[PDB]
Amino acid sequence: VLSPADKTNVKAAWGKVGAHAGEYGAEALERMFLSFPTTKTYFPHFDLSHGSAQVKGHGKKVADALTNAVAHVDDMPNALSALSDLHAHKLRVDPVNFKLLSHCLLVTLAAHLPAEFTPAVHASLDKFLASVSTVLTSKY
Amino acid sequence: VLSPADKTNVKAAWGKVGAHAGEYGAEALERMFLSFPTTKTYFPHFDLSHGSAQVKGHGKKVADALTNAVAHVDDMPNALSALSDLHAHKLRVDPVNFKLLSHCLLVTLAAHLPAEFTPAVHASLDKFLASVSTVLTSKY
Amino acid sequence: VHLTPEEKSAVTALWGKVNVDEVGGEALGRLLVVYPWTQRFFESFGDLSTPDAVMGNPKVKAHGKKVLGAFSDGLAHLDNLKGTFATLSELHCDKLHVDPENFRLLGNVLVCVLAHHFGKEFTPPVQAAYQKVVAGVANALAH
Amino acid sequence: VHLTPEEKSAVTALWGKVNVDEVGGEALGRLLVVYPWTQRFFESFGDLSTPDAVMGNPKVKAHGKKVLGAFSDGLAHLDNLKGTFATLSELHCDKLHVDPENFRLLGNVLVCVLAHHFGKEFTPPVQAAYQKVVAGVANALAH
Ligand SMILES: O=N[O-]
Ligand SMILES: O=N[O-]
Repeated sequence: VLSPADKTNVKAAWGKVGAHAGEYGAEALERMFLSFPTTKTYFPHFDLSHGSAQVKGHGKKVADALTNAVAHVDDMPNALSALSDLHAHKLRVDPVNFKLLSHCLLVTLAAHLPAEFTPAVHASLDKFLASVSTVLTSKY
Repeated sequence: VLSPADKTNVKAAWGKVGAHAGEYGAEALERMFLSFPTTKTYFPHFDLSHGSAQVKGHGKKVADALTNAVAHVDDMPNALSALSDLHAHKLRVDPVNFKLLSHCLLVTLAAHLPAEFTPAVHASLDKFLASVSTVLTSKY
Repeated sequence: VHLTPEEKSAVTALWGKVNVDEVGGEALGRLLVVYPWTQRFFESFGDLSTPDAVMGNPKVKAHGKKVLGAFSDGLAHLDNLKGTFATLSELHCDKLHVDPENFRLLGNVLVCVLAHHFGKEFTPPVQAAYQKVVAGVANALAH
Repeated sequence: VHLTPEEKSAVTALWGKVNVDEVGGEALGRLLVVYPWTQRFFESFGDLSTPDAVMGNPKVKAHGKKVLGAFSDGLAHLDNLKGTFATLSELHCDKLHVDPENFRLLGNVLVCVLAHHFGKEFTPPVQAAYQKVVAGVANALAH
């Protein structure tokens, strides 16, 4: 459940990220792979080294999916249906891994938006990421 | 997300529980308090000893709330709104505790429905309890 | 796992009654059914496209035996789980890369299987002692 | 917490730059804001009805100092966290009855606060070393 305040906070913050969306997504992934090495086993076929074009490429897809969910915050289940099907059914992603990636995305934003990452904005983004994660794990 | 199969499984199982609903709720609570003693701190004003009228009384309320959610499985958010408001806002229940109580409710059912608690029914009840828990933690 | 004498009593008494050929396979089987992501570490085991499939699947039962085998060990060495499970730790952690939360899940499924098999005999106090055991075992594996 | 020399290097260098009077209060404050159930162990601290309230609240800042105080300790005794945090364990566990998951949350909030303060300096490798530390500290507290 996202409040009208959360929704504006998340929009604001994504507004501030602007065109760095893809880049921050990639950085979030690298943070995840380094801090939580078990996550890497879902990407055996990626090169996960720093500067990897595949990681960069993937961070852009992840950031686009997040923006699509912000853009349709009121109907995320529908917006994210294909993706939740991919993650639960085909990929078999452990739900715990969503918490880890969510955390790294918050860390990334904190590291890049000193003014924007207030306690209230932190809380709103955490809720948004949790809602996205809920949708993405809803199809088991 | 509950499937048509899950929904019938949960109805079936609750059908089998029948009028023991209250009693099983109380037993689930006792299991929770004994196995996970940190949960007790939310009930400082209850006597939590075996046979406690307050535990019995509370198990009936918990079982009724669950039946109400089964009875309105398709609109749980609305059905459970007052309860999610109580648990998140006033009571400040740690979301982790929902997993613990859900587990004890499954244990209780397993202990009382040998024929009914098949692997498929287990999975369906686990999903139902998780959905209930999601609603009950949705208002932070 | 700091079991009291009565906690040890409850765990031991019930455990002698356990069919070690079947319970392990039931627990592992239920894990893969209830928590489907877990199937990802077991795609080599064959047909897992249904409960009946998973449940009635020989590689599942087979492996469950070992799992339960390992658990019985830990039951003998309650006062030293870290040492007991030192080998298995570096397997699921360093070799298989399984998240620790999943050990907690297996333990809880096991508990549900014990409840299923023993019914009324699996009392709240008996359950509480067994939660201590699976928690200790999960932690030792996580180390 | 088995830190490599480079992990220790990264943790130590950054930590000397930390304002120990403020970061602790920021971390605890953010915990109570982002994860509101946690306010339940702190109802004695006063006005928590808003972020600005929590953030600009003296009992919060005060306590955060100790918390961060305790964390700096663990940073000195990386090779023995269990012994270091033996006293604090039996407090949050036996006296306060806080769930271990909440230690993980505080650690992650701390990490977000470090990222906030250090920006680009809080690199992915630096973050990874700090996750090892907060994990070790959380586990020691859970014991
Ligand atoms: O990395 N998320 O696909
Ligand atoms: O015990 N659930 O209120």
